[PDB]
Amino acid sequence: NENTYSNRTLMGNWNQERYDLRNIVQPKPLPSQFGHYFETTYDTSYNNKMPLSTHRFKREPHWFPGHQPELDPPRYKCTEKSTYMNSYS
Amino acid sequence: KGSLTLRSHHKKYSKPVLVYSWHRDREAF
Amino acid sequence: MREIVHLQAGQCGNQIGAKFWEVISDEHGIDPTGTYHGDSDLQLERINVYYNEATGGKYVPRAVLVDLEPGTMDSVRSGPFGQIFRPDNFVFGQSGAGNNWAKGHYTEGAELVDSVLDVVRKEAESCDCLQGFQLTHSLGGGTGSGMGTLLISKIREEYPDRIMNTFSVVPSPKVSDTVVEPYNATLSVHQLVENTDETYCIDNEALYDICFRTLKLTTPTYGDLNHLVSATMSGVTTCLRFPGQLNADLRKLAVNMVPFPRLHFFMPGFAPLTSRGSQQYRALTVPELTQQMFDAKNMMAACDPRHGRYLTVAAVFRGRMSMKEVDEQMLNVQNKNSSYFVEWIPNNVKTAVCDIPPRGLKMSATFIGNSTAIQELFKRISEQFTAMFRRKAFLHWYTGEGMDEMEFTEAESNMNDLVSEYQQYQ
Amino acid sequence: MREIVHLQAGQCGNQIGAKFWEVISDEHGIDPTGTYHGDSDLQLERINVYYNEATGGKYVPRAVLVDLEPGTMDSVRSGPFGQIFRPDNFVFGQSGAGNNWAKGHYTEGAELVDSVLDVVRKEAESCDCLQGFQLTHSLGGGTGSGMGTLLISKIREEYPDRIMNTFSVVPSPKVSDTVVEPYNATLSVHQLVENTDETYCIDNEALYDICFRTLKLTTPTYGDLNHLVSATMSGVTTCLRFPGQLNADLRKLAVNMVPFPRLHFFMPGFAPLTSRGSQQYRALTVPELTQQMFDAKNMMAACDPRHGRYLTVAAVFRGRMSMKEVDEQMLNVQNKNSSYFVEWIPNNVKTAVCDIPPRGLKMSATFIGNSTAIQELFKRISEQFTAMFRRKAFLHWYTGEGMDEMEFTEAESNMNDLVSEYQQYQ
Amino acid sequence: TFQQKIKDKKESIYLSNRRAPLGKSHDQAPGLPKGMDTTNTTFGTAVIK
Amino acid sequence: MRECISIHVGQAGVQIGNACWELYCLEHGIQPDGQMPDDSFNTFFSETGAGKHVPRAVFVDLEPTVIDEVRTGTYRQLFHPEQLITGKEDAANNYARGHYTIGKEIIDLVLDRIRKLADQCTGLQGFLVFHSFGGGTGSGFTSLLMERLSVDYGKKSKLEFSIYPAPQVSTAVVEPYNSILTTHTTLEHSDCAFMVDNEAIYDICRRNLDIERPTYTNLNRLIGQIVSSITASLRFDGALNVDLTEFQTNLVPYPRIHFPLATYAPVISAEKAYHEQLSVAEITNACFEPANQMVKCDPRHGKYMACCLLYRGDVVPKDVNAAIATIKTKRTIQFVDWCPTGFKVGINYQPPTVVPGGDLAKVQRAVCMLSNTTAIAEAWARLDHKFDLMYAKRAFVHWYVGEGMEEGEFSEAREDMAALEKDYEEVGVDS
Ligand SMILES: Nc1nc2c(ncn2[C@@H]2O[C@H](COP(=O)(O)OP(=O)(O)OP(=O)(O)O)[C@@H](O)[C@H]2O)c(=O)[nH]1
Ligand SMILES: Nc1nc2c(ncn2[C@@H]2O[C@H](COP(=O)(O)OP(=O)(O)O)[C@@H](O)[C@H]2O)c(=O)[nH]1
Ligand SMILES: Nc1nc2c(ncn2[C@@H]2O[C@H](COP(=O)(O)OP(=O)(O)O)[C@@H](O)[C@H]2O)c(=O)[nH]1
Ligand SMILES: [Mg+2]
Repeated sequence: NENTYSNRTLMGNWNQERYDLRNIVQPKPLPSQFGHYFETTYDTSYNNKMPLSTHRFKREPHWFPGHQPELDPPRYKCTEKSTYMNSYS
Repeated sequence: KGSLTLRSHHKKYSKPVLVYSWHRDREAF
Repeated sequence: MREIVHLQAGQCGNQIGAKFWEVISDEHGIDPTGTYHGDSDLQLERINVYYNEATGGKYVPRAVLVDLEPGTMDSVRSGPFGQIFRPDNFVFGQSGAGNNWAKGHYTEGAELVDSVLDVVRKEAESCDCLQGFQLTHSLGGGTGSGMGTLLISKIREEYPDRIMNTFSVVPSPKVSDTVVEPYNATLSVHQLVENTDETYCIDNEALYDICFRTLKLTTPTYGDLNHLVSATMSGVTTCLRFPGQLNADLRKLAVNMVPFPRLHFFMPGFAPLTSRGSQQYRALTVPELTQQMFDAKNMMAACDPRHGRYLTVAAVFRGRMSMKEVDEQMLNVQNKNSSYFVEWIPNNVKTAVCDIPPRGLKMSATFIGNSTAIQELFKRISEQFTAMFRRKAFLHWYTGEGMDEMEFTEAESNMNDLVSEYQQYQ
Repeated sequence: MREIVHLQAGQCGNQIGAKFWEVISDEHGIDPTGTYHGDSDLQLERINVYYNEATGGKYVPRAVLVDLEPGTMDSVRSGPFGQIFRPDNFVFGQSGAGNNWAKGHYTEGAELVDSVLDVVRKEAESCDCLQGFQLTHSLGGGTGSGMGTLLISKIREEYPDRIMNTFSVVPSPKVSDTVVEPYNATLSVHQLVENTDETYCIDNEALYDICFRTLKLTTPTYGDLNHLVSATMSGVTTCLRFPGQLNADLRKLAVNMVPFPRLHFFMPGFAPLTSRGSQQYRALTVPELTQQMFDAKNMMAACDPRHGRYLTVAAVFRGRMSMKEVDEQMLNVQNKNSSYFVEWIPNNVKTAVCDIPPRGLKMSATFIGNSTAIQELFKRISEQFTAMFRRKAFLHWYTGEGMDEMEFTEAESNMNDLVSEYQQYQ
Repeated sequence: TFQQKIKDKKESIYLSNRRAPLGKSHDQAPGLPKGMDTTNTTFGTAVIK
Repeated sequence: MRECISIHVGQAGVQIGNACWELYCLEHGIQPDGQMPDDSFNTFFSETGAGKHVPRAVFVDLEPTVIDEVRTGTYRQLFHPEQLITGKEDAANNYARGHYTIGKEIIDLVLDRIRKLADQCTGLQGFLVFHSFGGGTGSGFTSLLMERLSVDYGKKSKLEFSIYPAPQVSTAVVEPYNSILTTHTTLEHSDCAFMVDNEAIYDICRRNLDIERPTYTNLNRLIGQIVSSITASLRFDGALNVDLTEFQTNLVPYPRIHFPLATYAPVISAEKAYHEQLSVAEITNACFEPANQMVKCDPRHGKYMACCLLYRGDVVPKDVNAAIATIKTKRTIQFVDWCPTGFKVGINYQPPTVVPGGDLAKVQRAVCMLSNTTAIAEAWARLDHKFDLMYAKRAFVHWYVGEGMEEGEFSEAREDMAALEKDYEEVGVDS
């Protein structure tokens, strides 16, 4: 049917697994020696060469298996106030 | 819309602006 | 004030009740230890509905857990939230049913039910005004279906003027995991129909395609499947535990969804689920929630509503949301898809609104619908039952346990009369 | 008392009325907020002609702003005086005409016009005794010329016994900024001549030469050009708003300037404008205003009076003067330029004197002249029309929206006998 | 990469490398005045009102 | 010397009374604490030796979830602890559940405090009732409250403010059942009954207030604005005062004809208010316009019967005179031939107030219209049509007959509404 590889093969649905929280917090190695043989035009012209420090996230609740509220702005994280408490102060 | 429902006719203006019957309206003072 | 006694039977019921009590403990801010760790004060005003207060400022669920093999209660307790379940509430049996409706209903389950009634009646009189009972089990195995249907019959005569709700796990064609499951299904539905008020049909085929094409996962384990159905099990009683604008409890839903005593079968659904790739790119707004709810790929039953007609449907919303837009969307979906709704009754949609969404989310909804198309799965197990019964197969496990063949003809006669009653409204 | 309803359509019309209300507000002493800030008491007498007073002592203009694209009203509302217009006078659609006369007249401008008539009827009835209308637009394309003429054609049967002003922007030979300019202007002037009272031609070529030679400017932007013509726009209704010695409104003009119903095209002019480098050098006196106003370089149209004769001329003066200097001077220029005035009518001059000068000047004069030289624009655009129409170019964009071939021939035929009637007085 | 930088530092003498590097112009700092950043300054005659 | 008692039943009653009593506190300067920071507050706010002013209303509902928000919210110390009665189980969209089984248990608790509050006031005019037709509590519990208040107090007036079920949208399924089975009680045990419709307020808010997405919090502010404009003749001085008895004798010609309609104008936002003059002719023309009417009926299709005008603010009686004199010229507005004088006016000096965070603009003058017309029978006919095709298949009957009533109540309630419609059209036929 289909031969399942690892993540770094771009086979099947690799995009969602890259979007997953694990493959976000995995570190990105620095450019190394013999790296000039692996530069593309897009890499040289439309990209950034600053090293990236890893970001890590807390433990939030989940309500459906695809939920990921870690990558959200700090809004609606707390329990939201009722209509009476919003309007009548 | 909202404001177009309120048509009416005549309008007050004020006391320094003279309109029709401004003479009759100043005279009562 | 208004309390809910949760019932939990079978191996499937135990694996689905751990995740269900995980979500509620998450919803009200309860750690695995037991102490309330929350930030607001509205999470404690309605806490008695699911939790009993005790000394030390802790809360434990008022749920009973029933199974006939100790190999399952040992696993639900070793889970992430197994410490908070009461050690009294586990009631064991020596020999498992073995996917036989006969063992759990006349011989082995007939002895265990005396202790279960003692445990339930002790807890049920400890509250002040009980709202009703909710139950969750599986029809495909004799532990939860052979005994849980008997447990329904025992409680119904004890407490007649209450509401009885169930989340049944109906069988499926391709995920057929038991040879004799047509026997354990039709013998349960024959007794289930007369002694309950609300019934939801959760099927595993619909959960598998949802995780494949809507949420975009590769390995949808049972922890993921139980997490989807526990969203609607918590999303059905939002107005009981939280204030809103249009409060609607279980009985106020069952009045609007049950026009006849034999019409109490629903097809649940959950609105705001979206894959992680298009999570923050979508604009989560109530027309998008309505468009996702009414699609046939969001239902948790293996029935296509395009082949049937919606009798009554209900929608329970969460979060602050303006009611002009939701009322426009209910009116619009009624006017456009006019051929999919019956015409002998107007305004088939029930609207309820709660003002508190779940944590980390701003707007969610739950869909409950009584539809004519649910008769498809009843006919599909009717032809499998009749094909197996006409060859006199697999019956020496049934007639050898104090049973006749008459309750097989009576089960087929009642369920054929049930689907003949569903035929007329389409 | 006497009221003038202002209509404002087109991109050029919207940019020309924003500066028009800027000049009036500075003339009457109105802040951007909307409150009266004036040193004298004479400015508050005739404020009902242009302003509708609202509660709190705020004066809002009785002008309506209509266009098909929302991109210009955003610039108007973000302008310096944009907050004084009422927000419900902003009537606009969602799709532009895109330089097509048939778009703004037959397929897109025919829908918005049902609301435009409703808004202008709300303000035409609220006044006491309406004097007339005043429309500002351009012929450059079908957005403001396709529907500006249609608004004229809809109001004429609604209010037949009134007077209609129209400050139209005519095409020019060198600032031709539209390949289909002869199409959209000829099709408009066909529908414009028979149902209007006074029309003024204001082309960009004369404004460019005035700013570069008379005013000696290096950067004649559109803010500079709009202020030049708005001086004449506000200079034609001085006797309506301020007391004088020879009071003459728009109708007392129109009786004198219009001898025949098809001869109502005028030459605007402003006398006292002078560059800074010669402002101290030039003696500001009424022989200098009279000598300057009759020069061909001061005219607001690209026509030379040296190729035609003068039918009727009018001059409206602003400021405290004696009247016999100009009465001698216009008698003097009539005698010396005898070959340039038609001999079958004597006393071709009209005199209006107002006691209130403009802002920043001791005196002023505004020149309005019906001359025979205006056929040169009509000959120039008819020859461009024949060249484009003989090869049937650009006709699918017009015939594809409900326009027939013979309608263009009627537009050409009415153009040709207009100038055939015009030629016979040479 | 360091050895290739040594190689290109040695190779920078050449007329072809001075006239035409890959995807760029030649060095404009001899042409422009010293100390002027190119992407920040605005070239042309501004108009005066 | 004068007092009014308000009864708010159901979830709609307790939620439209919160915004209504919020406007009462702001009009007399009552902070949510319950004190001061003229003796016009004595009709609504009682007195205490410490200076505290407590209201004179009762809040009845079977849902404790919405009552408890009054306990939790800002107005906890102001509202009386016992004046707001709490149930245990909701009626669950059932007329039978709210009337026969549950409603008999809490009627004695409510009627005890009704008697206590009625003995507080020396002079009482009557009762104002805020409830909803389609609710289980607002229909089932009210149907016994009115039939027991009528025998406890004989000739006291009974004004009603009912949330009418909408022609197109609704939040319920058995709303045609709950609407029909309560009109038998309210036809005989009520004096006058105004109707408001939810989605009619939705379109007024969209096309006049220019708010795109309204919520019940501002619908209750509009309804609370109408009630304050009705009673403002009692509270404040004016050129001529109108009583609760005065317009209730001027709006009904017959005991069966006691259904007028409400209309409020001007309704506009803060940005649009300052650009046009709001004269008396400006605001009395909007009330006569069918677009501004807040019940989904067209008076153009119907015929006018009687009208009541309630003016507040800087209003002169002369320009009022020219307003009706202009209206009577128009043939678009049609009157019945037996009522040539169908106008009663009322004048109040005090302009309406505005709330912080509200939507309405600070307006100098306003008018409230209470018009009785025949066009309501258009809304009646389209509701019993929905009732009849529902009842033909005997839907939802076992929910009602299993709780204690019989099946003959459906037949007689439909027979009364058929005869009520026959009475409306016979009145509408001229000679
Ligand atoms: N205008 C307005 N209507 C409301 C409001 N709250 C509830 N309603 C109306 O009430 C109807 C539903 O009945 P509810 O009042 O909410 O509930 P109930 O009266 O307690 O009846 P049950 O549901 O059986 O308990 C809806 O159709 C609304 O029209 C409100 O705040 N404003
Ligand atoms: N969705 C879901 N299905 C389950 C779960 N656990 C068991 N099942 C289903 O239940 C069926 C077996 O039921 P069984 O354990 O024999 O029932 P019992 O004998 O009454 O305990 C299998 O076909 C499974 O698909 C669960 O956690 N989630
Ligand atoms: N004097 C002046 N002319 C303007 C201004 N804006 C645009 N125009 C003229 O409008 C002409 C183009 O007309 P156009 O906008 O296409 O007409 P429309 O499409 O109907 O709105 C050009 O020739 C400009 O000279 C302005 O601010 N002042
Ligand atoms: Mg209720």
